[PDB]
Amino acid sequence: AKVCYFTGRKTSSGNNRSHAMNSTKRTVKPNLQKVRVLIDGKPKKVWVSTRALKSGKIERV
Amino acid sequence: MFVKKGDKVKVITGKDKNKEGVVLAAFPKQDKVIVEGVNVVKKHQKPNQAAPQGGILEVEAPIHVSNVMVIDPSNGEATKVAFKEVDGKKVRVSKKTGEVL
RNA sequence: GGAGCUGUAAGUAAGCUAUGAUCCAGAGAUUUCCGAAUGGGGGAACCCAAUAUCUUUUAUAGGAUAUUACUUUUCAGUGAAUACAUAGCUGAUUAGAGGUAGACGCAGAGAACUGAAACAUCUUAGUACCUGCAGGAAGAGAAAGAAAAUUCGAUUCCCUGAGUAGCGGCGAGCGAAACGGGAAGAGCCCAAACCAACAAGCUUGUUGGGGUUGUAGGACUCCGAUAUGGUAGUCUGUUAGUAUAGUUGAAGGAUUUGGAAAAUUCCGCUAAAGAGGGUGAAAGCCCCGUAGACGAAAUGCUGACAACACCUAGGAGGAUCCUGAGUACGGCGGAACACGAGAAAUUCCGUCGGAAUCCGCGGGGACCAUCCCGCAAGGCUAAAUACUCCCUAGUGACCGAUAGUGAACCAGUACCGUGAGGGAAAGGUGAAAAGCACCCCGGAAGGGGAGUGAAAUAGAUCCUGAAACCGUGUGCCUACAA
RNA sequence: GGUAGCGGAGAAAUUCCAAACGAACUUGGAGAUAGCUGGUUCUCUCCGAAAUAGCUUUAGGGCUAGCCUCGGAAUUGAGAA
RNA sequence: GGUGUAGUGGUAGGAGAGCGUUCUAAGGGCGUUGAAGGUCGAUCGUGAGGACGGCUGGAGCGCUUAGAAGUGAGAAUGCCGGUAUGAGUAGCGAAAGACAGGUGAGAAUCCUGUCCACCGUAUGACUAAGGUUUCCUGGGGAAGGCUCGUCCGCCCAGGGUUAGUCGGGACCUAAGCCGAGGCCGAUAGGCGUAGGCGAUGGACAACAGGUUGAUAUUCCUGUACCAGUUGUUUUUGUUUGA
RNA sequence: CUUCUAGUGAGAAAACAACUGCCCGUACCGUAAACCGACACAGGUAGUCGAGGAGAGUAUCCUAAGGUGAGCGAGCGAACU
RNA sequence: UGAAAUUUUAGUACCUGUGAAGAUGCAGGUUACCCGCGACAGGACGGAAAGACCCCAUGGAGCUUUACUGUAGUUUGAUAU
Ligand SMILES: [K+]
Ligand SMILES: [K+]
Ligand SMILES: [K+]
Ligand SMILES: [K+]
Ligand SMILES: [K+]
Ligand SMILES: [K+]
Ligand SMILES: [K+]
Ligand SMILES: [K+]
Ligand SMILES: [K+]
Ligand SMILES: [K+]
Ligand SMILES: [K+]
Ligand SMILES: [K+]
Ligand SMILES: [K+]
Ligand SMILES: [K+]
Ligand SMILES: [K+]
Ligand SMILES: [K+]
Ligand SMILES: [K+]
Ligand SMILES: [K+]
Ligand SMILES: [K+]
Ligand SMILES: [K+]
Ligand SMILES: [K+]
Ligand SMILES: [K+]
Ligand SMILES: [K+]
Ligand SMILES: [K+]
Ligand SMILES: [K+]
Ligand SMILES: [K+]
Ligand SMILES: [K+]
Ligand SMILES: [K+]
Ligand SMILES: [K+]
Ligand SMILES: [K+]
Ligand SMILES: [K+]
Ligand SMILES: [K+]
Ligand SMILES: [K+]
Ligand SMILES: [Mg+2]
Ligand SMILES: [Mg+2]
Ligand SMILES: [Mg+2]
Ligand SMILES: [Mg+2]
Ligand SMILES: [Mg+2]
Ligand SMILES: [Mg+2]
Ligand SMILES: [Mg+2]
Ligand SMILES: [Mg+2]
Ligand SMILES: [Mg+2]
Ligand SMILES: [Mg+2]
Ligand SMILES: [Mg+2]
Ligand SMILES: [Mg+2]
Ligand SMILES: [Mg+2]
Ligand SMILES: [Mg+2]
Ligand SMILES: [Mg+2]
Ligand SMILES: [Mg+2]
Ligand SMILES: [Mg+2]
Ligand SMILES: [Mg+2]
Ligand SMILES: [Mg+2]
Ligand SMILES: [Mg+2]
Ligand SMILES: [Mg+2]
Ligand SMILES: [Mg+2]
Ligand SMILES: [Mg+2]
Ligand SMILES: [Mg+2]
Ligand SMILES: [Mg+2]
Ligand SMILES: [Mg+2]
Ligand SMILES: [Mg+2]
Ligand SMILES: [Mg+2]
Ligand SMILES: [Mg+2]
Ligand SMILES: [Mg+2]
Ligand SMILES: [Mg+2]
Ligand SMILES: [Mg+2]
Ligand SMILES: [Mg+2]
Ligand SMILES: [Mg+2]
Ligand SMILES: [Mg+2]
Ligand SMILES: [Mg+2]
Ligand SMILES: [Mg+2]
Ligand SMILES: [Mg+2]
Ligand SMILES: [Mg+2]
Ligand SMILES: [Mg+2]
Ligand SMILES: [Mg+2]
Ligand SMILES: [Mg+2]
Ligand SMILES: [Mg+2]
Ligand SMILES: [Mg+2]
Ligand SMILES: [Mg+2]
Ligand SMILES: [Mg+2]
Repeated sequence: AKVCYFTGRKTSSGNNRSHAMNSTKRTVKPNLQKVRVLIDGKPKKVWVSTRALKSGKIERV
Repeated sequence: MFVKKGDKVKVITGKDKNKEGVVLAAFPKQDKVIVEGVNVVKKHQKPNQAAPQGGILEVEAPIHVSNVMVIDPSNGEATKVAFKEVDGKKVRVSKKTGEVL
C-alpha cells in the first residue's frame, strides 16, 4: 500500500473544522516520496516519508 | 430386563393376575414381554396371511415387564431377583430363598 | 454387557447370535465428488490435460496410481540489457490462503433518524454497519506514576468517591479521577558502555560474554564468593486423581370398587435409599432408579514426584565511559483525555522545525522559581475480568400447541421472489390395535348389523368437543300490520 | 455481453432501471420520531371538575396559578348567609 | 350492636373497599363410588360474582391464610382461525355439431363409424430457448378439469432417450470477463500485461430406406467417408540423406 | 488450411486385409393446455418449410397435404345491454 | 357447477314537522293483508379509496438561489521533497 517503507506512516482520517465548528471527515496523508534505496543490498523504488529522509540515515542511491 | 425369554413368571397385576406362564418373547426396547396364555386378544384377521378364513384369532399380546415376577423354580413362588456372582459367573438369585435363576 | 438382533417402519424375504450377536465407550482403517480447491478450465458437485510407473489390446483407443496452483521463507543451479553483477528462470525447502460462535477482544474506517420540543456547535455516538487482526480470553501491566495526612509502590476488575469536581449554543445534556474497601497477585528481559573471537577496510559488521537502573544504576578498578535460591520451562518419565462405557444397590401381601389398583380397608416391612420417572387410576417396599458401595483395556485432562532445562551473587571506589535522536519538545492542523481551545496542562496523529544528556531530563492542569516525585523516546509477563456455538449434570412461584424457538410434527421445509431476501400451517384413538373377521345396501365412498373394547356419540377428520353457522321435531304465537 | 441507486440510462416525458422511481429492491440502525388519529379489558362505595388568567416560534401543545380529590397541622374561628 | 339526624345523579379525575383468573408456600381436604372441562336448571349475594343438582366427560382439582403476576376485552378499517350475508345470485374464459353403435353401475361430454362444420403464410410440418417426464403401455376416478366423465398434460404401476459423422467438448477466436508478475489504493480492494475464458461467428468426416407402443443422419439393411493402429505385399531411402 | 526454409531424420509411401475411434445432449410439448403471464388465461414467444384457382402477392375468398369442432349444456326467442 | 364487494341487530312505508339545522327508525297524521319473481335506479348523505382541494404539524421529500453554514473540485501563496 501507500505506506512509508521505514516508519509506517500512512493515510488516516481527520476533520475539517469550519469557523462554525462544522465537522466533516477528511483524509490526512503523509509526505511520501518515491525514492530509489538499497534494501538488502539491491536498489529499489519504495515510498519513503520526507521525515525518514530528513536524518540522512536513509540511503539515496 | 430382569426377566428373560423362557422364564416362568407370575402375573402380579392385570386382568390375568395370579396366572403363571413361560415367557414366549421379550421386548427390551419396549420393556414388555409375552406370557403364554396371558393377556389373550381376539384379532379380526383378513384371510391374507395364508389363512383361508380370516377368522378371529386368539393371540397373547405383550404386557409390561413390571407386571410379572419370576417364579422361583425350586419353590414355585414368585420372588424378586438379586444378582450374585457364583463361580465367577454373574447370575440371578431368588431373594426369597437364595436359589439361582 | 449378556440375549436377542437386522433404524425410523409396518410388512414380507433372507439371515446373524452363548465360538457372545445387536447394543455402549476408547483407539484405528476406509472416507466418492464439490468446496480455500490448489494440474488447466468451469455455468459448484462437471470437463480436458502433462510427466513417470503400471495395466487392457496383436496394436491404436481404454484404465489405475503418484506428481503438477499462487505467494512467502531458506538453499542450489542457471542466468539478460552489461563487464563483473543483479534481475529473471528452474528446482528443492518453508508456511500461509479458507471457515467460523449472529458471543466476547483490539484496531482501521465510520452514519442517520433521534434529543435540543426548530436547527448548524452539541446529542444519538465513536453507537449501527463495513474491514483487518486475533486468543481462549483479549487488551493493560512493572512508574520520566499516585501524591503532598506523609507517604504509597506494576496492571486489571468490583464497591465507594458521585451525579460530586467539572465540561456544556453554561442550552439539551455529557460526566471523571485520586484517596478508602475488596477480588487477584509476579515479576522479568534487551540497547548502550566494556571484554574475547571472527571477518573485511587504526574502525566495523557478526558472534559469545557483559549489563539493565532513580534511596541513580552500570561499565571500569579493587577486593570475596564460586554458593544460595527461584522459574511464568520440557508431548522426559514415574505416580495419583479425573473425563469418556459400567456393576451392585433394602423393603407387601391380602380386602372393597374397578376393564385394570399404585386408590380404599387390614395388618406388615425398608430407609445412609420418602429425589425422580414408568407401570392398565394416585406405588417408599412392581420396574428404571435414588442413598451408599464398587469399576477402566484404551485415549485425553489435571496434580504431584523426579529428571533434564533456564535463571539466581557481596563489598569499596569514582578518574573516565554508558544509560534508548530526527527522539523529547515547539509552530501549524486535527484527534483522545468527563474537559466542545478554553487560562489549559497530560496523551496521539500529519507536516515543518528541532534538545539536553547526571552539574542531566520529565511531571506535580497555562507559566516561572523553590520543593517533592519519578527516569521517556526498546520488549515480555500468569491471576482476578468479558463471552458461550458446543459437551455433561441439574435448576425454575418460566411456556404448555394462536403460548414456548420461526420450527414439539422430516422448518428455514412448503410457499413467495430474477436475486438478495421473506417465510407458514400442522401435537393428543385406546391400557393394549385388541385398528371392526363375517353378513347386508351400494360400482365405490359411506352406512346398518355382527364383533373388539370399560367405553366406538373412543373408528383413525379418532381425548374433551364451546360459540358462530346449518338442519330435523314441536309446546305457544303469527297473513289489516308501520 | 456492459453501464447500478450519493447511481446508471435518457432523440428529454421526472422517462426507464423486474407489473407503483422527484430518487429501485432487500436487510440492518429500528420498537426511527409522531405536541397527531385510533385503542386501553372486573366490580361497588365516597367526593367530584374545567373548557379560565398569565407566558409561550404559542394558538387543537405546554408550564405556574385558578377549579377537584386524599392526608396532615394549627388557630383569638378566621368561611357562608 | 342500638337509637337519632343528615346524606347517597355524575364525565375528566382523586380516594376507599372488594370480585374473579394462573402460579408458590403452609395447613386442611376432595377425586374411576368419577376431578377439571362442557351443557341445562325455576339457586344465593348489594356488585364484580358463589353454590347445588341432572346430563356429558374421563384424571386431576378445591377450600383457608399469606405471597407473585404474561390477572379480567366489545370495539384499535386490530392479528389468526372458523362460519355467515350477498345467493343458489355473478360467472362457467372468442367458434358447429348431428345421430347410430359400443363401453360401462352410471354417458351431451369416453371409444368407433358416417355426414356436417372450422384453420390451411396456419389452427399444418420442422426446429432453438424454456419446461423437465408432461412421452409409451396397463390400470384408477378420491382430489385437479370452471359441467360431466367410463376420460386427461391428473392419480397408480411398469417402461421409454442407443452417434467417429448430428449440436457441444477433447478446434478457433469477437464483445465481455478472469488475470502470474505488475500499477494504484485507510482496510476491503480497483486496474491491468503475459496468458486464458468466452459463440450468437469461423473450422470440421453419411446418406437413403426400414424398424418399435414409446428412439433414430444414434438401432437394422445397403452403400460411404474421416482420423489412426497392426499386419501382408509393392516400390525407395537410409547421414552426397528419402 | 497451403507453402517456405530452420530444424529433425532411418525409415518412408501405395494397395490390400483386419481392427480402433472417448464425454455431454438425444424422450415429449414447443404461434402452446406442457414455455413467460398466480389459471388447462382471447396476451407474449427467435429461426426453417409453408401447396392450388383467381391473383403482383405469403393480400383476399374457397380449398390440398394435414390438423381441429375449442371441457358446461337443454329450452324460450320479453325488456334492457 | 358456483364466487365477490358489503354487512351493529333489524318485523327495514308516505307526508308535514322536529332534531348535529337534509329521518325507514323520532312527533302528528295518512297509507299498507302474507311471501315472492322480472324490471328501474330516487334514497339508504349507497360501495370502493383514514379527501389529492382547503387549513394545520415548530411533518417529509425533490427543486431553486446574490437564504445560513459547510464542502468536492478549481486556483493562488508559503513550506518539504
Ligand atoms: K474453484
Ligand atoms: K456466540
Ligand atoms: K444530526
Ligand atoms: K422536537
Ligand atoms: K497479554
Ligand atoms: K453519580
Ligand atoms: K437549547
Ligand atoms: K546475563
Ligand atoms: K407395575
Ligand atoms: K413411583
Ligand atoms: K488415564
Ligand atoms: K489540550
Ligand atoms: K505528577
Ligand atoms: K513522579
Ligand atoms: K370418547
Ligand atoms: K325451532
Ligand atoms: K426513452
Ligand atoms: K354442573
Ligand atoms: K375486532
Ligand atoms: K362467502
Ligand atoms: K349465502
Ligand atoms: K383411463
Ligand atoms: K459430436
Ligand atoms: K455456433
Ligand atoms: K432423439
Ligand atoms: K395463378
Ligand atoms: K395461397
Ligand atoms: K365439453
Ligand atoms: K325467455
Ligand atoms: K333494448
Ligand atoms: K350529526
Ligand atoms: K337506487
Ligand atoms: K417525493
Ligand atoms: Mg466384545
Ligand atoms: Mg481443481
Ligand atoms: Mg430536534
Ligand atoms: Mg487458539
Ligand atoms: Mg432395588
Ligand atoms: Mg398400601
Ligand atoms: Mg473530547
Ligand atoms: Mg507536531
Ligand atoms: Mg510536557
Ligand atoms: Mg526519589
Ligand atoms: Mg491475563
Ligand atoms: Mg408455534
Ligand atoms: Mg388446545
Ligand atoms: Mg410460528
Ligand atoms: Mg360422548
Ligand atoms: Mg372428538
Ligand atoms: Mg283496515
Ligand atoms: Mg290478524
Ligand atoms: Mg415537468
Ligand atoms: Mg416498472
Ligand atoms: Mg436508535
Ligand atoms: Mg355529589
Ligand atoms: Mg339524589
Ligand atoms: Mg386448572
Ligand atoms: Mg392480559
Ligand atoms: Mg373479535
Ligand atoms: Mg340479486
Ligand atoms: Mg369454454
Ligand atoms: Mg392470410
Ligand atoms: Mg399420454
Ligand atoms: Mg392412460
Ligand atoms: Mg367434476
Ligand atoms: Mg461441431
Ligand atoms: Mg482484471
Ligand atoms: Mg496479484
Ligand atoms: Mg460436419
Ligand atoms: Mg416420437
Ligand atoms: Mg424427438
Ligand atoms: Mg394461451
Ligand atoms: Mg374455410
Ligand atoms: Mg330545526
Ligand atoms: Mg326532515
Ligand atoms: Mg320505534
Ligand atoms: Mg341510517
Ligand atoms: Mg359513500
Ligand atoms: Mg383524513
